[PDB]
Amino acid sequence: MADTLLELPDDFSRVLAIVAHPDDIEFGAGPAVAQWTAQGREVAYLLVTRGEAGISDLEPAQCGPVREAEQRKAAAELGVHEVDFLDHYNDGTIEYGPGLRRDLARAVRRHRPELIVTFNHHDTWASGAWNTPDHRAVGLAALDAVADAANRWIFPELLDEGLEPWRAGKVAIAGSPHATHAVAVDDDSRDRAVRSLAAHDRYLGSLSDDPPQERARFILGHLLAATAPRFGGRDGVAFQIV
Amino acid sequence: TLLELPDDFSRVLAIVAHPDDIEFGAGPAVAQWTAQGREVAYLLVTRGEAGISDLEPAQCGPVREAEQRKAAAELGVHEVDFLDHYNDGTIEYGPGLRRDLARAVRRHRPELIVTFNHHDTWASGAWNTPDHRAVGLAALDAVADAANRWIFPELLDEGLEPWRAGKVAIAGSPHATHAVAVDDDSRDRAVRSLAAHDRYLGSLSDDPPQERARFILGHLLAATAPRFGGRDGVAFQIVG
Amino acid sequence: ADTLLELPDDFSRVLAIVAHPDDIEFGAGPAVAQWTAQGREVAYLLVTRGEAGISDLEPAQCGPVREAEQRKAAAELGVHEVDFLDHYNDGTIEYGPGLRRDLARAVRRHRPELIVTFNHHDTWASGAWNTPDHRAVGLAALDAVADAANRWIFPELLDEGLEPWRAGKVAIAGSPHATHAVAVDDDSRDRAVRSLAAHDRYLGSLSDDPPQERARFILGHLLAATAPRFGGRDGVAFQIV
Ligand SMILES: [K+]
Ligand SMILES: [K+]
Ligand SMILES: [K+]
Repeated sequence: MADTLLELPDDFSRVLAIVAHPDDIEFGAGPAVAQWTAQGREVAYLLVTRGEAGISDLEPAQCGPVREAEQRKAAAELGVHEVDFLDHYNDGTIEYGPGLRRDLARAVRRHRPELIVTFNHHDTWASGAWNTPDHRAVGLAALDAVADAANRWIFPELLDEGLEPWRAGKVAIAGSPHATHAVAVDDDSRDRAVRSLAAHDRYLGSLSDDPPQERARFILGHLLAATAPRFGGRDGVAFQIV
Repeated sequence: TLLELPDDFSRVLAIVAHPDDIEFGAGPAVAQWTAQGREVAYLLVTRGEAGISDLEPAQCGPVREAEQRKAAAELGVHEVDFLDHYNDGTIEYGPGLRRDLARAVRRHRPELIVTFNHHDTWASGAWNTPDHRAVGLAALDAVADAANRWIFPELLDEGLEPWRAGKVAIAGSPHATHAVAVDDDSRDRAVRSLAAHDRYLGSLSDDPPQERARFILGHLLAATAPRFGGRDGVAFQIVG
Repeated sequence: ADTLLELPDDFSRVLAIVAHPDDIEFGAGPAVAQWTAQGREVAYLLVTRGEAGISDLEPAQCGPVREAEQRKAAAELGVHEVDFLDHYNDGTIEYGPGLRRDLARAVRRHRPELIVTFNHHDTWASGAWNTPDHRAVGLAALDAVADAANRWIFPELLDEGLEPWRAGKVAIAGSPHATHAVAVDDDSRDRAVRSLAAHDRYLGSLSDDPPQERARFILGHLLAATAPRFGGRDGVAFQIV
């Protein structure tokens, strides 16, 4: 991790966040998303799964629909209107490969993002705990999909689908232990992100008996505060840029 | 500077790709743990049946299974299980391997999992094998899988309740963080354990296997000493 | 950054294993020209024909063009043996036992003392995100050193008449973590420029500068990146394993 984080250059108006599961975006980047949509930038979400194995007391057939509805409400709190879920992937056993790359390249060509946001694909989390193979798989495939989306002859079936090549400008990896850049966040954007994250009610409920609002405030409080020392005292969300 | 591993575990499961991985990377620690009354079991993905140049794998596998079981017995390890249907040299990382590992984790309920180095390079700097990369990665992944009720739901159908192992210790890691001090009786048991891989070590040189074993482990223990307050020991990278 | 060590002169046979045409020329062309000038035997093995690499040519047109370019480029350097694998697809090369086996088969065929690969790390030397083709091929080539040396991994190779072979060393071109270099003289640089420029349609697709100019700039930049960490000598950097 860099000792001085640079400001993320702000030359983009369309953002596509690609993540494995509901909650990845809120934990990793929600306040930045809030800041971006407050400034009039368009943000869409692509989720590979519904996070249907992520609540110990809800079986997957119950949990998926619940978390989908929670993600859609969280999105609406930030003024994100386009939220799409892939089909046919299973929370916890997402496999990296050409199939996933192609499904993500499809989404990149559909949305024509200037910035793509992913979630930490490294072997370890920001904290140093071991990361999951779902995060590793989706982040890797997303990074790889950038060049795939831009190349006419890779996944030629996409052309038949009516989707012409598109080259995204950069990828920003949220929650990386090798963050290089940061996004400064104001108090209103923070408040909004707290509401967004708090909307994952049953999910947070599975991990704490505290009010959803309170856990969310604490969580995003930590995220932002622990950027400041590397960013000249400013609360912000750190990203690794590629 | 390596920290002494904490002593808050009574059951250990070691998960490795092949026979000899444990005896080369972790044997002296295992000996010390079982001497203290801790229960250790081994799970091996393959029988290392491609690892002896003058025995064909059909003959080799059974020879090395027997060598591994004897090595284990020298350290007081009685539970030794081998998976079926993986091939020495071409183990593939994926959910299938993760599931087999999570099964064993749920069966054994280990508080400590021991793995063998999954990094790109050996402790020495040399290029590591895809078997080791695959099994170590899958075992690290399997901790969360074993703990989650909904991942591999077929495990519940088998009567295997979710279980959360507390820590993973990676042996032979070039990024070690902890170590286990080893007394002389434990060093002796570990030498006998490695030497039980008689045909394996006999294929790599003409020295007697126990002499070779004494050399190899003497080196392993001494390499830890400069970073462990001069105590000889086995180094581990701790995950969790 | 450490000073780069001179690569030891202890080999006569080299096998370069890469994903695509141009990998060799971009990563290591001036070293190859230096080796062939010194009478070393160099062979190339290409997993694909880089048939998705030219944005106005569909793979069925681009495959044959790039193969001819790659043979022309090799000839500029006095590389005769250029092998292509079949049934991999440019852009979606999959890492695994099957690729390893194909590579081990080449290693046993050629008996190289030094294997040259292209950067398999997640990032290019520049920090830009590497491709899964490069990650896959480099990784499988590094793994194939042991596979080629082991009688029982891929037992079918024995039946094909390929006895085990242990290569000495792998040198990775274009690595962000280089350790050694090969000094390159003016003659070799000039030959490498001609070799890279032979990728005429490919380079013509990437920028609209004359390919000859473009080749000179790219390879000048390669040689100059190494010089300050190599006693001021122009060279090609490698990570040795
Ligand atoms: K997640
Ligand atoms: K092994
Ligand atoms: K390439």
